Amino acid sequence: AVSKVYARSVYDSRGNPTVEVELTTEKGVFRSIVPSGASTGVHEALEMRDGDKSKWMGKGVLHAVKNVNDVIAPAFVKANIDVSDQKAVDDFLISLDGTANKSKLGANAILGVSLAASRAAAAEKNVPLYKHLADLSKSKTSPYVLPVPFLNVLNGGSHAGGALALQEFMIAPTGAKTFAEALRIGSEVYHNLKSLTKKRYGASAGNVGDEGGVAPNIQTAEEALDLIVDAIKAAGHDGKVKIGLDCASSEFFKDGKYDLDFKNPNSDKSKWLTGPQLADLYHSLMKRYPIVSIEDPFAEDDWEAWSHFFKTAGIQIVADDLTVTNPKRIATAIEKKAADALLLKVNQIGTLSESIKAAQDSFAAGWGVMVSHRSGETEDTFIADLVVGLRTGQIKTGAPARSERLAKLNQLLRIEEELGDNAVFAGENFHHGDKL
Amino acid sequence: AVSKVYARSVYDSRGNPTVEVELTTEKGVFRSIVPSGASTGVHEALEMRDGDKSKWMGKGVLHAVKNVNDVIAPAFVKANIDVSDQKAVDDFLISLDGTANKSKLGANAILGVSLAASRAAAAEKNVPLYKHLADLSKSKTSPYVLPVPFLNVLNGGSHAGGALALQEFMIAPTGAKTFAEALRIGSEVYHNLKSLTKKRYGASAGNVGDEGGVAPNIQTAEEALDLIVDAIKAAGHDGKVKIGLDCASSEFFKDGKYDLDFKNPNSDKSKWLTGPQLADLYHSLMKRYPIVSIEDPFAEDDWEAWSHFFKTAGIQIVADDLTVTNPKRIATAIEKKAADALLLKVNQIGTLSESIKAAQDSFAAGWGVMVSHRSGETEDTFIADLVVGLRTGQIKTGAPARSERLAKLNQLLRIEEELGDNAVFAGENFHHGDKL
Ligand SMILES: [F-]
Ligand SMILES: [F-]
Ligand SMILES: [Mg+2]
Ligand SMILES: [Mg+2]
Repeated sequence: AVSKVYARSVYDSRGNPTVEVELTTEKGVFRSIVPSGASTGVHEALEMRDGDKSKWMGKGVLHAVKNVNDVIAPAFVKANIDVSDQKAVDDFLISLDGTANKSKLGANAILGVSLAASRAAAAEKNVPLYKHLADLSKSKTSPYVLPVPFLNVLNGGSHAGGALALQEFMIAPTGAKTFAEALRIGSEVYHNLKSLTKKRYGASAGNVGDEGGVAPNIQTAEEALDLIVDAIKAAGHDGKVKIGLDCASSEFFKDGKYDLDFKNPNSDKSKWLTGPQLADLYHSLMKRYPIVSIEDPFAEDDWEAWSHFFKTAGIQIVADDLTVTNPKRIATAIEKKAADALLLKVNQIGTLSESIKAAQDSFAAGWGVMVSHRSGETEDTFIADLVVGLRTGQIKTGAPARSERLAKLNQLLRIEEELGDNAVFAGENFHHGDKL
Repeated sequence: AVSKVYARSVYDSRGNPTVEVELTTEKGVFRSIVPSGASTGVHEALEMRDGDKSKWMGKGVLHAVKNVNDVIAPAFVKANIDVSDQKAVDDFLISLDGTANKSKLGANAILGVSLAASRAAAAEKNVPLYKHLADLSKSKTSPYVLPVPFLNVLNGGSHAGGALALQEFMIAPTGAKTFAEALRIGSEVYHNLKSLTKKRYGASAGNVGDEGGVAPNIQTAEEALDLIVDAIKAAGHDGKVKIGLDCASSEFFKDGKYDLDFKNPNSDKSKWLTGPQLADLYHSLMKRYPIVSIEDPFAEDDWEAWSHFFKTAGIQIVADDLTVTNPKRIATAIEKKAADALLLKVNQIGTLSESIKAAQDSFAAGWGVMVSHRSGETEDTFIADLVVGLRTGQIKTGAPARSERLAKLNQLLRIEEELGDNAVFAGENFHHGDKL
């Protein structure tokens, strides 16, 4: 029995405030802190800021805290809802809000009672969260699939100050044979990288980005892709490590052309490329590099470039800004075949239930699902248990640097070690981990 | 009753492995992850690496894990030691090691059973850790003193790739009237800073350092001090925020002269300054800036420059590398009056007990005590409770960025909120917080 829903403000990996919700049942205090991304696409549920320029650069969340303390809080103690009933929690919460983009109470306000309540059911069925999440989503359990961590080693978009356009160059130790091994390879590739970067580029090029990546002032893709290769060789893990891209293309989408130097700035549109020309750029890149995943190649609504691109892909296409963890918009991408992967962001939709629902819909259509963090993360380790919970096999939780990142990976070590023989690493089957 | 001491390897804020110890009593599993610094002075207890170039760049800690699992582990279940008995735990642990710099079992191996056992006593006396720590150290309790967080906003030493020599430029919101307020000011000064830096210096100068600080390629001190001022004005908190320095002078200590460009490199010794000349440098700096704390002005053994400097100080002098959290060496600094502040690093000495002892000895001599983190931190939030526990009033836990930092600050918000009227912020009495 839920006795007291409370919320307080706390800090996120980037120093901005966010919402922490403490749920108290007869079994203890369950907590959950809320992520915050900042690159984001249009169709994402709404995170409500204070807008008060005089406090926390007006990014405060004083209100959203209030939505929880004086509004949601009381309704709930009293609604005497059964926390095992994720759907019933979410549902009360959606209705409370009565809006479609959680703009009434603000998604930051809700996500939080959601997650928190999932931990309180866990404590109650007396099982680890991963198992809870396993139940909620009706996912196999024999083995659990520890995922290939897609580690963002060099950052170049909203994520870091530098001239680099594509936003994320991720390494994937899919060749590894256990989670602890993959994590060991990546750290290695990672460390090698810090060095080739501080060498070719300058002591300063070794400074990180928002997701703990290196932020060399590279310009073109090739230059950074070549940089990852070199450290992949340096490290001695050649063939065991694959690359992944996050073009975050919504961002240099203009006048119907994509600007690779959305910062030149006397950028020659004589250069701005059309959908089909970027289509060739990427093929060029794809044949020359151990590239297996490409996230948001085209902008959040350029459906034509996706479907076209997608048909001759031969690799995993991930929808971030195109589908914003919305069944609504997923439906469109399936129908239109804009892709085959769903980057899942809990805070993009606001409730546990709608997200689990985002994943089912994706799985029934043959898509894979990479569970993600945000540029602005907290010490909360929930994605760790949800990635295992959903049995997808791919998680984007950043570089092996900056602890709002490691807290997730360190959590994954603990699950693996815990499960024993009852867990298998997706490995080369990252893509179809669910039903593996 | 202690039933099973286990250890596993996990990752630190910088991606290197470290030791995680799980202690299990009849009340649950207590955990603790071990910090790791990397700048460090000579006289620090020993952190034992694997030395195996082929795994984790040979920074693995496969052994140290083994010291705990097959050696310390068994002795302990059986020694049936009363975890309320910190001293008895530590003591068994020291003796097990039989060495003076914990070089036999490695300090990373021990710290860990120590901390972990302190959390298991807490769970057992049925009180929050801060209160436990309060007991262990016989410290007042009516009010508790939340400390002024010394936030490292611009980094320039081992901590970050750039030309800057002094290692840390810290802001201190000592004017604030509560912990949550100080934390709010600093975030503000901080954010303002990210901007003046990306402006004057370049998108790249906005990338952080090891402690989440900004790493502009500044050269001189003045330039960076002026940069903090500007954001202090920008932010609108003028007079409410003080500056703190970490010269980390052991590092550019050479031929008996200090090299401000320990990277020039055709550095003119015609420039290398003697103890008394740096003495003037700092006065220059001190009269021109809201400087209240200076950590390691002189190298770890240049006792003469400390005592000399110290006499005309008029401000707080902090011993990091000079005293390496060692009563032994503190004794020397008191006698010799090399200072009046003790940067306390639990991992520098290896046991909870010797650290608490480091603090008493410091307090009895009139010194203050700033509790510190390390360049390589974890999601563990123990320093948070020890800073409150010892009632010192000053903590160095990094910038409001990168969650291995925020996990401590976010923890401090929770204590304040928790204690109610039973807590007071050291404020302007940072220095003598203990007996306030
Ligand atoms: F993303
Ligand atoms: F330090
Ligand atoms: Mg993305
Ligand atoms: Mg220091």
